[PDB]
Amino acid sequence: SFKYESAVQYRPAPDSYLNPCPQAGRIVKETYTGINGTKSLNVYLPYGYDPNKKYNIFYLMHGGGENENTIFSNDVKLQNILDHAIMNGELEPLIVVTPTFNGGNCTAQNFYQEFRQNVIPFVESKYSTYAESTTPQGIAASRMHRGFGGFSMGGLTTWYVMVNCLDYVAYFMPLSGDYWYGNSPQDKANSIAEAINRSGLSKREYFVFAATGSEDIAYANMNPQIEAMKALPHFDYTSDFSKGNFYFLVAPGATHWWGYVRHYIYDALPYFFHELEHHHHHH
Repeated sequence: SFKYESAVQYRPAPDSYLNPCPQAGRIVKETYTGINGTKSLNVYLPYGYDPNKKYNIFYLMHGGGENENTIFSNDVKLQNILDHAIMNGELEPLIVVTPTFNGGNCTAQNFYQEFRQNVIPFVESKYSTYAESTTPQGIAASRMHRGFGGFSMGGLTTWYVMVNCLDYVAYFMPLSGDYWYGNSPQDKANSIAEAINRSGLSKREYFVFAATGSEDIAYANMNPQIEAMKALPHFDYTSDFSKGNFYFLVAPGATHWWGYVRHYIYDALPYFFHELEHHHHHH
C-alpha cells in the first residue's frame, strides 16, 4: 500500500517484474485520423478493466527513432512492470496510452496540438477516464486524473504539453529530456512560470516528477533547468505530493536506455493521481 516519501530514491523493479504477469492488462492497437493525418497508438487497459468505473490516464511518449509500439515491445516490456505493480497493489489501476510524434507534420515539439484536439477525444470517448465528456470543458474538468510523460525527445514533448496543456493535464513525467524554449535555464523556468500564471492554477494543482540517470547525457541540460525551477515560488521541491509538487530523481549509474528508464516509471508512476482523488486513501 503506497505511502509518499519526501525524497524517494531510485530502485529498479525486481527482475521478476520484467517477465509476463498472469494478470495481464489488454493492449489495444488503435488507429485514428487527426490534424497530422491517420496515425496509430496503443492503449494499455488494466487487468479487470471495468468501463463503468473511472480510471486515471497516463500518456507516455517514446524517444527519437522510436514509435507508438516501442514501449510495449520486447525492447522495453513496460506492460509487464505495469501488470506486476497493479497486481501487487503498488500501483492503482490506470490506463496507459503510448502515442507517437511520427507522421504528417507532427514533431516532438508540436505534438501537444494533436494531443489536445485528436488524441484525448479519441481515446477518452472510447475508454472510461474521469472525463464525463470529451468537450474542452469535460477534459479540463478531469485534468487532475490525467498525466503526460515521455523519454528523451518524448521528454521534450512532455515539457511542451506542460506549457501548453496545463488546462488539460495535472501530472507530468519528463524523462531524460529538457525544455528547448529559451537561451538560458532561467528563460526555461520563466516560460514555465508564465504558463502557470496564465493558467490561474494553484501550486496544489500541477505536479512534476522529472527523472534521468546520472550517466544519461540528458542530465547536462536537465539539471540546470531543474535548479532554476526550484528557485521559482511556483514549485515546492519534494516527492511527497501531499506537501509539494516537484521532484527530480537521478538514478546512480543509469545510462540513456529504456532498460533503465522503465524503472524510473516504476518509481514515479505510483506517486501520481492521489491529490484530490475520488477514493478514500491514506498515503
